[PDB]
Amino acid sequence: LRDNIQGITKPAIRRLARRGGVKRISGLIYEETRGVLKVFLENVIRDAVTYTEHAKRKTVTAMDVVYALKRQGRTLYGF
Amino acid sequence: DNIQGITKPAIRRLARRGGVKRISGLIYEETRGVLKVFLENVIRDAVTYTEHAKRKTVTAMDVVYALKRQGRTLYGF
Amino acid sequence: PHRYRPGTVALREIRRYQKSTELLIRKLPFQRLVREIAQDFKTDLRFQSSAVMALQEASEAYLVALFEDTNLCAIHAKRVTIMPKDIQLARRIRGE
Amino acid sequence: PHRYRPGTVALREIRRYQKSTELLIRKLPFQRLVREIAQDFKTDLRFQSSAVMALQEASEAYLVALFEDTNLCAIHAKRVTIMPKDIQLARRIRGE
Amino acid sequence: TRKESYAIYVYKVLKQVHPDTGISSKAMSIMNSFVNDVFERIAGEASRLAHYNKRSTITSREIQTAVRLLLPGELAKHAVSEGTKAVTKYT
DNA sequence: TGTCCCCCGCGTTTTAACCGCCAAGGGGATTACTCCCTAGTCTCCAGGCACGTGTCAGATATATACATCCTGTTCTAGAGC
DNA sequence: GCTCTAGAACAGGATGTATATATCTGACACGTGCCTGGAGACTAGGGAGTAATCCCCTTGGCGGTTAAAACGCGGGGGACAG
Repeated sequence: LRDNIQGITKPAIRRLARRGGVKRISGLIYEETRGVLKVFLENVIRDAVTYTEHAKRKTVTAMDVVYALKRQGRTLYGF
Repeated sequence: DNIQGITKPAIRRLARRGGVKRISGLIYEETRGVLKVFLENVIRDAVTYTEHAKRKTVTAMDVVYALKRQGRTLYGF
Repeated sequence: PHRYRPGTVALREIRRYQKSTELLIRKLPFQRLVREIAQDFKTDLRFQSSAVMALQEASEAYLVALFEDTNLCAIHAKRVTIMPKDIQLARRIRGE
Repeated sequence: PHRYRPGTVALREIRRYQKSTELLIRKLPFQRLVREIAQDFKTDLRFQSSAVMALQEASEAYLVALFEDTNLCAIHAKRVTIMPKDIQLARRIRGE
Repeated sequence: TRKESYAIYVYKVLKQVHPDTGISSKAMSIMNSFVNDVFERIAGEASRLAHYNKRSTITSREIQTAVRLLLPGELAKHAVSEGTKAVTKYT
């Protein structure tokens, strides 16, 4: 399945901005944050799939994902 | 008194290297303060590194490790 | 047709989504987007539920922090509405 | 006498300080500042010359990058001058 | 104690790439620091990869994954190509 | 500072997400067993580290040429008598 | 129709960066004098590979229901500037 960048809906972006304390949200920022979320996701996902392919592993586990997040200096607690 | 030892033309040249056309008059003190904070952090790390080695002089080598452990690695030393 | 001010409900939603820790992006679209992104790297790749969960938590946290930084850029520029130039400036400051 | 417009001398200084890698910060004031900072942590502490050089290079590069981010924020705010609020915003985004 | 240096190695690499281009002592130190920093980063990533799946050894695949994790894009692809060509020439 | 375009707030629909249960087939974990490849040690020799030194790439510098800024000036257009 | 004010563009002079040697100390790198460190080769048993289930768990399939997203709509807000 392709064209899934539209899955991150505009109200979901608005909720993310409200959590960030944003009062006024432009209509042109939704494409930009979809782009940056996509870029961050390709970075983390490519690190995760390199971790997965290193260990003869075919399904991506939660451990590798958080290890990738930590090696990009964005360590995630709770997994 | 050595905090003011660095000069306003030195800060101007530093901003020129950073591609800044003009500098406001009240940013010199702020730049001096943030430079003092950065130097305090790096010097604290280097002091801990020097004290760990039972040494009384801060060599260049543990300084570049102190900078590199802060995500600011230095080359040439 | 009682109508609230355009900017009071914004602050109310800010308070509601800052107090609460419930996730904002729905799990299914994020999972589908993750599979779409990963299908270009490894063919027929499987994602466990906790992996997608952790990826979602990290992605929402990164987006939230970037949104605070862009909002701070907006107030720094004597502005309220965020614009993609704020996102570009925030990304380039951290060198992303 | 000859008069130059405000900015062309600034641009010339930018160019001449970006082509060359000379030491902008003088050796003695930076060395004295380093000794003053280090004297509060450890008394009778020495600094070899290459250590002072390395610390000065790291500090100058860090301050140049901070000034680049400060100018970037100033242009984002449609401003030519760089204000302490710009440095504060750049450090806050950079988490310093 | 004595300190290792990669002066001759970087020198011969440069002469293989540019046979008529010199290099200064400060640039030699910069290159040394760069190669040592990349070596430490790749070795740490490979050690983390080995510890990740309870492996006590570091093989060519560990360095391969470390390079793919650290080096981005076409730089990573060319690094894997050069490493694979070196291993195939060894065998 | 005025304003006309841009974003926000209820209304409506619809639209897909969350949920409840189950087949089900590819995939992570470890036990029995084996293997070839890896730590350690004996000897040493060709790659490698440290001191001497010729000089040519680079650094500092005067003088002189091409390039841009500027002030002087000549000319032509247009208002006044 | 005659007299005269003022804007406009090259003309030469001033100044700036830049090439061209002039030269000069200065360390680049070969030569050499060693030199320490892994190359060659047993010794062998510990980690990795192969399998061998094994399960397990994540993908997909029946929908049901409903919170939420997309659709314009309306008036207020305010972003981009002179």
